Order: sequence, then C-alpha cells, then structure tokens
Amino acid sequence: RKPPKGMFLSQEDVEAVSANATAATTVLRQLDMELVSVKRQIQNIKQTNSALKEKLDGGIEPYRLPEVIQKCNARWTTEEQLLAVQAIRKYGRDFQAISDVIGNKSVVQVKNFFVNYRRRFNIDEVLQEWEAE
Amino acid sequence: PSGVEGAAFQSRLPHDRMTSQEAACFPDIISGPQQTQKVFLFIRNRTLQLWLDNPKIQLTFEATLQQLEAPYNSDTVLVHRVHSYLERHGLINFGIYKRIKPLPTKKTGKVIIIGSGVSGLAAARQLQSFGMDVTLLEARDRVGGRVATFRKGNYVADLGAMVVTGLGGNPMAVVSKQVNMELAKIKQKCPLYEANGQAVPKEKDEMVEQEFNRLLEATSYLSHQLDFNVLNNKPVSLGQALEVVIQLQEKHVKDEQIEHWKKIVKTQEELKELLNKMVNLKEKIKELHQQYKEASEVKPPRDITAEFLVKSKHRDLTALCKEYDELAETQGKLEEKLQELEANPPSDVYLSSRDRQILDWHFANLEFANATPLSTLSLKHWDQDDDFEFTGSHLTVRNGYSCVPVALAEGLDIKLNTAVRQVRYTASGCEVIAVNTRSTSQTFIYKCDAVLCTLPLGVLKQQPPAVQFVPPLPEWKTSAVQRMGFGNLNKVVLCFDRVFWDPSVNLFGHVGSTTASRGELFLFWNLYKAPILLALVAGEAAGIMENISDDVIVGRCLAILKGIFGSSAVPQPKETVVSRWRADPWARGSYSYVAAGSSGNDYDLMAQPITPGPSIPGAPQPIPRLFFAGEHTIRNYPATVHGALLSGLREAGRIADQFLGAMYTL
Ligand SMILES: Cc1cc2c(cc1C)N([C@@](N)(CCc1ccccc1)c1ccccc1)[C@@H]1C(=O)NC(=O)N=C1N2C[C@H](O)[C@H](O)[C@H](O)COP(=O)(O)OP(=O)(O)OC[C@H]1O[C@@H](n2cnc3c(N)ncnc32)[C@H](O)[C@@H]1O
Repeated sequence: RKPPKGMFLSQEDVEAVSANATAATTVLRQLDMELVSVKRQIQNIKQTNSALKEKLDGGIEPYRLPEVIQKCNARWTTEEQLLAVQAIRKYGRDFQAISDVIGNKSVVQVKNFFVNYRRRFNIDEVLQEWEAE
Repeated sequence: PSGVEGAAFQSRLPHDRMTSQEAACFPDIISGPQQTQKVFLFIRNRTLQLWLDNPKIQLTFEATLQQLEAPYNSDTVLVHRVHSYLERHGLINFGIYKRIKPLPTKKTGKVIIIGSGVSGLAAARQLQSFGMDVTLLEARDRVGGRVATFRKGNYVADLGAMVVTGLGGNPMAVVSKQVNMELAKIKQKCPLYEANGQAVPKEKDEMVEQEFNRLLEATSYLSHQLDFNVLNNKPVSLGQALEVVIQLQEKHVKDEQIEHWKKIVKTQEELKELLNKMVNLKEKIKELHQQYKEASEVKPPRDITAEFLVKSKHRDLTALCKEYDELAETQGKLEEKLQELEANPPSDVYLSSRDRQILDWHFANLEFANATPLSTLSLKHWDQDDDFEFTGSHLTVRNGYSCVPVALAEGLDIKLNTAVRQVRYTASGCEVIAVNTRSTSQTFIYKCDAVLCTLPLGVLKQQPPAVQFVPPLPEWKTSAVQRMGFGNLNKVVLCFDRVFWDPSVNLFGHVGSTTASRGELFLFWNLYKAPILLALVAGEAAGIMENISDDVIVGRCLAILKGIFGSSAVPQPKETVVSRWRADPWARGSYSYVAAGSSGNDYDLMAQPITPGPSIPGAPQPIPRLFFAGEHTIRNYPATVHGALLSGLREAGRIADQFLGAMYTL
C-alpha cells in the first residue's frame, strides 16, 4: 500500500534517478549546488540585516514624547474650536487624529462638532480643500 | 500445530484440503462429496501421524488399518489407496527405517543414478525400497556431494551444508530421529566489529540494521507496488533496486535541507523588508522630532496657527512612534522564529561512511544467504520461497552433517571415482558412459531403463560440457540451465588449541573497509565443543578469494581476530582448511539462486523429465527416460539439504509410477 516509514519513493522520482547511467549523481549534484546557492545567500542577507540593525541602534528613545493624561472636557473654548478647524484642513475625516490634536475632546464630540458648527465654519469648503491634496 | 493436523503440517500438507497431487491420484474423491473428502483427509493425516510418531520402523498397510477406527477403517480400499500413495511419494517410510517384510525376491527395472549427493541417495533408497535395480555413480571418493565434513583428530567441521534450518515441517526432522544426530541451537545474536577491531555501539548496531530491513522492504514495495522490474530491457536486480532506493533516500535528505534553508531565507528576507521600513521610519521620526522641537522653541504667547503646529507635530510624532513600536514588536517575533529554525535543522546526511560500511556488512550477510552478489539476484523473485520456511530454531549438526549421507549410503550400489561423461537415452533405453577418475582412460558402460540425474546445476552449466547428452537436451531445458543462477560461498576452518572467543556467542561479524570487500571474512562461527572457528567469504569476495593461497587467507583471518581479541590472545591454528566450491569440478559453485531474468518457474523446468524421440518412425509415444532431481529442481526449497532430499523422494516416486505402474488408482 505505502512505503515503509522513514523511507521516501514516488513513481515520479524513480523514473528520474534511472533515465540514464548517471541521472543519479546528476540529480544529487543539482541539489548539492542548489543548497550551497541558498546557504551562501542566507549569509548575504544575514550580512545585510546585520548592518541595517546597527543603523537602528539607539532605538527611538531620544525622540519619545512624555504622557499627556488630560481629562476629556465638555466645553468648546474658542481656542479649541480653532485648533479643530485647522486640524480638519489637515486631517479631513480622521476624527481620531483630530481628537488627539485638541487633546480634550472625545472622538465623537469631534463628529458632533462636525455637525454643530457645520455651516458657521464652512466645513464643506474646509473638507473639499483637504481633498484637493 | 499438534494432533492429526500437526502431522499434516509436519508433512508440508494442508490438513483440511486435498493437494493437487492428491487430486491427480484420487480424481474420484476430490470431484466427489465433501463428506468423502474429509474421510480421506483424516486417513491421510492419521497415517502420516503414525509414521511420524515412530519413524524408525516401517509402517505397513496392516499396521495402519490396525490403528484406524470406524467409520474410517470400514473402506479398506481407501485405506490402501492412501497408504500406498503416501509410501510411493516418500511421505511415509523414507530415510533409514527397519523393514518389517524384507525386500521383494526379484528386482524390477534398472535405474542408473548420477551422483550420490543427498538427492541421489534419497532417491536411490526409495527406488531400491520399491524393489528396483539401482546403481549410483559418484565422481568423488565419498558420498555427500555438497555435504562435506572435514575430520582430522578431534576437529570436525562441515565445509558444505551445516545448518538444519528449523525442524518445523522439515523432512530432516524425521531423518535426524532415524540417525544419531546431535543437533544444537544457534543463538542468532551477532556482535559486529569494525575495521579498527572494536565493537559497534548498540546505538548504531540497531540504527543501521533497522535501516537495512527498511531498505529491503522498500525494494519489495518498489517491485510490487511501483512495478519497477524491467529497466533498459534488462531485468532489475536486487542490487540496482537497493541502489535506487538508497539514492532516493539520499535525495530526500537534500530535498529536506533545501526547503528548510529556503524556509530561513524567506523569513530572513521578510526581516530585511521590515528593517528597511524601520530605518526609513526612524529617519522621519528623527526629522519630525526636530520640527516639533523647533515649534516648541517659539515661546508663547503664540497665535493659534503656531499653537496648532506644535499640537499637530506632537500628534504626528506619537503616531509614527506608535508604528515603530509595533514594527519593533514584529521584529522580535521574526528574530526568534529564525533561532527556532536554526535550532532544529533536518538531518545532515542520509548515512555516514561509518554507517554505510556497517550497512554493507548486512548486505554482505544477505549475499551470504543467497551465495551471490545482490546484483545478480532477481528483484521480483529472489525470495519467492519465503513462505515455505520451516518453524523453530536453526540447528547445527554437531558431529558433522556427513553422518547423514553416510547413513543413507548404507546398503546401496555406489560406484565411487566414476565420472559420468556421456548420457545416451533412446526409446528402447539408456546407456551411461563413465570413466575412472584415477586412471581416466579406463571406460565404463551402463545400461538402464531410466537415468536419474542429480548433477549440480554448475555442472549442467559447464561449457564446454563435462557431460554430453545424446541426444542433446531440448532447448527449453538448456535455457532453464542458462537462466538460473548458481552462486558461491566459501568457508575457512580454523582449529585452535583453546577457545579464545566469547563462548556464549555463536557468531560474530567483522565489518570490511569497502563495499568491494564487504563479504571478505565478514562473519565467524563458534559452534562446536572443540576450539574451532569458522570464517565465511561471501558476495563478490568469494569468487576472488579462490585465487589466493590458504596461508594468505588464514593470514587475513588471524589479522582480524587479533584486531578484535588482542594481538597475543590469538595463537597459531593447529589445523586449517579453505573451501573452493566454484573451483571444485563436481560442484562448479555452491548452490543455486534465482538470478535476474529467472523465476521459480525455471526450477520446475529443471525437474521436468526428458522423453526421447521414437526409434522406428511412427511407433508409439515413448516412455520418459531421463529424470532430474537435486537442489536446483525444487521450486519451494531450493538450495537446501531438505530441498535436495525431497527432490530425490519426488523423482523416485515418479520413476516408480513410470516403471512399476500404478497399483493404487483403481
Ligand atoms: C555448498 C554449500 C551448500 C550448502 C551450505 C554450505 C555450502 C558451502 N549450507 C549453507 N549454505 C546454508 C546457507 C544459509 C545458512 C543460514 C541461513 C541462510 C543460508 C551454509 C553456509 C555457510 C554456513 C552455514 C550454512 C547449507 C546448510 O547449512 N543447510 C542446508 O540444508 N543446505 C546447505 N547448502 C545447500 C545444500 O548443501 C545443497 O543443496 C545439497 O547438499 C545439494 O545436494 P544435491 O542436489 O544432491 O547435489 P550434490 O552436489 O550434493 O550431489 C551431486 C553429486 O553429483 C556428483 N557429480 C558431479 N558431477 C559428476 C559427474 N560428471 N559424474 C558423476 N558424479 C558427479 C557430485 O560429486 C555430487 O556427489
């Protein structure tokens, strides 16, 4: 039914290692080369990745900005409203980024704002100019 | 098995079914009713049992019916038809038994038997047992043929046959009861010892062997399941097949390695793409921080657009830091996944040179078992006789196997030193022309009704022929002689003055340095009470070693032994013998094997007797005149003493039927 275990033989393989006198050592050489061909190319990319790793030395620790835990607020200060309008011009619909910029507005308060001052801050125009980028 | 059915088994017969030969002699019964068949079967089995239970005295028809019961002992013609058939075909009253009623007053028919090997002797006894005129013609100065026993002083060692390969249904089981035969078991535990002269660790010893057995099974799969049997018109040998399997195993090892390193490069090259992404991020992260820094330097109070810039860049920065953190997360996973794959590679090699050498010893051992290079054995058929193997321990004849042919030879017309040179057979009878081996010009002529030829295959193989057939043997028979393989394997008998080896071990191996030399002195037998070691030359080596003087051989022998037991533990052997079977004129080899391009069927062709053409044209179809027994004629037990024995019994039967007619088919 099936060859013993730890023993591998397919009809296809048999015909390949018999086609001529040395088809045997021909096929076993192609793999011998093919292995070295890959084995070398492993070290080649091990070298590449080794160098790229040393560029990334120091992590990004000289660039990390401390935590700003500030409580989400109900009120829209004129300042906060202006930050908003500008953030829209820069971020479009990304309510998450816009919420992050203002700092004390929930991702939904932002969406509310979008509808509340919709006409007064021509958010129509403001949004279509963001699209023009 | 035991009881009545045990006897049937012990006689190589299905206890609950009529054989083809029974169907021939009892065409009524087998085509008859199931009830009848079963009565018959019991009778047969019972009679066999009786003979078996006590095989040192003849079992007569009267003595038989005596022990039968109702309903069985009612029909005494069936009981007679049975006891006769069994006696005819040597299933009962064969070998060395005591005759109740001394031989028939006068002899009927005359038979010349060529060679007094076991097949010869067995057949002779039977023919004379049936009251025929029998003379055997032996070229040698002794009986036995390929049953040679060296004897000098107290040293006794078989240069020929030496093992009884299981008593389970072995006709030799019977014989060994009839003759005083000291039979000793053989502990099949065999420690190996490399070229350096040190044991092979139980670790490897097993890992190699198991791999061996696997490789064999593989050839068998390759043969039956894939039908890999004809390559470039030539029949595939076991050798080629074993090579192909090994290569394909070596291939797999590489296929594995290739796709595993291929696994690594894909991951390594994934890690690369990620680092590139990471560098190009730390790049913007650097510059973006600068910009936020510059925007923070603009000291307040600042208008809103300049305040937005600070807030903006802040967001943007933490956003890009979010990514880099996650990409450093990914990095750590892919970076360990690479130590994962570099922790467990697939196997380095299929087999080392140390492995491949021990594997060769197993191959040599198999070459020893077939007395031939595995490159000659038929892939499909080499083992066809596997199923007929006897049950029980293999045994050694302690007092020398020769005691058997010698015991058979007692009371037989045997012309020793008589070399059959020509066999002429015609419609009216045969004459056999032999010469005296000593003074060769002294010529003998033998006239007979029938010639039974137990000439070794290697002999029937000779070219130019050692024996002429007049008229020539029909091409169908000669082809079968060409096709069949006749191998070789030699022994070195080393007789010392003391047991310097492990007495609890029967056999130990030595591992050769090459494939080419794998069978050279590859195995040693300690069997006897006496300090005798027996060393085997098998495979390709066997044929080559015959061209090497005994001293040189015994040299290589002591060498190996010293190398294993200590350079000062191994004395000089008091007596040595070296067999040369291929060289021997009356063997031209050791025993047969199924060569590639042959089959079990050829063995049948060997047994088929020869019927001469008619004398006067248009006269009736002649009787068969020329008959063949011998180890090479018995499909189901080739290359063995019992096989020979049985072939002899077989031919005797057939000849008796031919010339004494069938009294037992009415
Ligand atoms: C050679 C050899 C053979 C056997 C063994 C060793 C060697 C060395 N060992 C073993 N092989 C078994 C191998 C083995 C053992 C365990 C597992 C697997 C395999 C063996 C070898 C080494 C160690 C132990 C045993 C065995 C053994 O242990 N057990 C066994 O049962 N058979 C073993 N065999 C095979 C059997 O020995 C053989 O099948 C059997 O004996 C053959 O009986 P034939 O068919 O009757 O042929 P014939 O030649 O005896 O008689 C014919 C006569 O004709 C004359 N004649 C010729 N020309 C002329 C002429 N012109 N004019 C006139 N005359 C002429 C000749 O001179 C001769 O007298």
